[PDB]
Amino acid sequence: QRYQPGWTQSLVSSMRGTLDKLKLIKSMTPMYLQQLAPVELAVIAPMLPF
Amino acid sequence: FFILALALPLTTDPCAPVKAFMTLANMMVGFETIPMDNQIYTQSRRASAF
Repeated sequence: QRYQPGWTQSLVSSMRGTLDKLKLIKSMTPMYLQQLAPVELAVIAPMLPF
Repeated sequence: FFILALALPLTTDPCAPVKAFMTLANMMVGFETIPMDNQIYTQSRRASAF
């Protein structure tokens, strides 16, 4: 309430739209990190030189 | 979604209504959720698969 008065009404709506799209973007990366990537790290790890 | 919803009820495919519902269900992923049957035919499958 004490920050939006500095902005025009239309810009607020657009800002609301951009954030909403970022929330629901069909990015597969977070799935990869939770299910697949650890398996790959476990597989590779013993063959490391260090 | 408009085009598919209008076009579907004319085909002879018995599984047409399920596809009609899955279309909107797919487009709603992340906005609204529903309980599906298993992990394979989840809410994000192509509606044409059913």
